Amino acid sequence: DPTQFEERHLKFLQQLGKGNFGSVEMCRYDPLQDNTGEVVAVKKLQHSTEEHLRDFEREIEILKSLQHDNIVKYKGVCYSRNLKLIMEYLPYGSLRDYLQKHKERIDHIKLLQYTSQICKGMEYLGTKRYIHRDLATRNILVENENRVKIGDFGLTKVLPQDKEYYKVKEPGESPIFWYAPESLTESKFSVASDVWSFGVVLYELFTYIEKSKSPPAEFMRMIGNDKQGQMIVFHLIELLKNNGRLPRPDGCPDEIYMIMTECWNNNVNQRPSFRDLALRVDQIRDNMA
Ligand SMILES: Cc1ccc(Cl)cc1-n1cc(-c2ncnn3cccc23)cc1C(N)=O
Repeated sequence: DPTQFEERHLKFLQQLGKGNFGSVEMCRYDPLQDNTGEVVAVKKLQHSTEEHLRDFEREIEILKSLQHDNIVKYKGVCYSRNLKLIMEYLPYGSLRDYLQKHKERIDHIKLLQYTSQICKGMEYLGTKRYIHRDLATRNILVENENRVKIGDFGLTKVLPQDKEYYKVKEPGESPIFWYAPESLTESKFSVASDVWSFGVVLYELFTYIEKSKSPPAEFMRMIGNDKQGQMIVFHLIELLKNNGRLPRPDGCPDEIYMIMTECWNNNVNQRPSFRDLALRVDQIRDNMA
């Protein structure tokens, strides 16, 4: 049974990233002990407390239920009752790191390949009634020059059967610079708040991840760098409610700026669908090709 991985055969190779309650490591699954076994990504909990183990086991079922070209591939689990999630290893790292390293050597046509792929993983995700909540280029991974995948689901929620939003009553980690207004004010997440975050990803891509231009740097400038802690969220809400928005990235095509701004609509119902976004991005790619 290949989806059962023995703990004692997973050899630590390298640390890949950490956040909040988890980390991901590159490991070799080497049960022949001759360094020839498969290299894999392993997610585990940093503080494997009871409540986090239950959240993480639901995160694992989330990922196992997803099969899509632009979602990272589940391989299995490792039981010791601590839990390691086993995934394919994607060797070009996170899209945030990748773009920052190759920056303009990646051209507009390539950025839109990535954008289309991202959009299509999200659209698929939404057909299972999952809300990602953390869509940002740091959570997208690069398989090779032609393929990116959504690569972490640690904040992902499942919508209630009878509701189109999930309200998070005691928020933990919150990437508030990527959040829709309603998510800031009422902690409500929906496909439409994922679409809002996707306009932020498009922004990230077209700024080539220039740090002085990142969403946190730009929003902090607009509300004033003196704002701190919970005042950031107060002033960010006021800013967004008054149409303050991230700027058009330098050299961004018009049609691409129009899409970000349409994803950043205050009116939830006026944000585009991921299905229409993929249609539109692939049209733009076609026009450019
Ligand atoms: C995206 C992400 C979010 C949270 C955590 Cl703890 C790790 C990651 N992560 C996952 C990876 C990763 N790299 C390569 N293959 N792979 C498969 C699944 C996750 C990965 C890299 C990182 C990272 N933080 O840089």
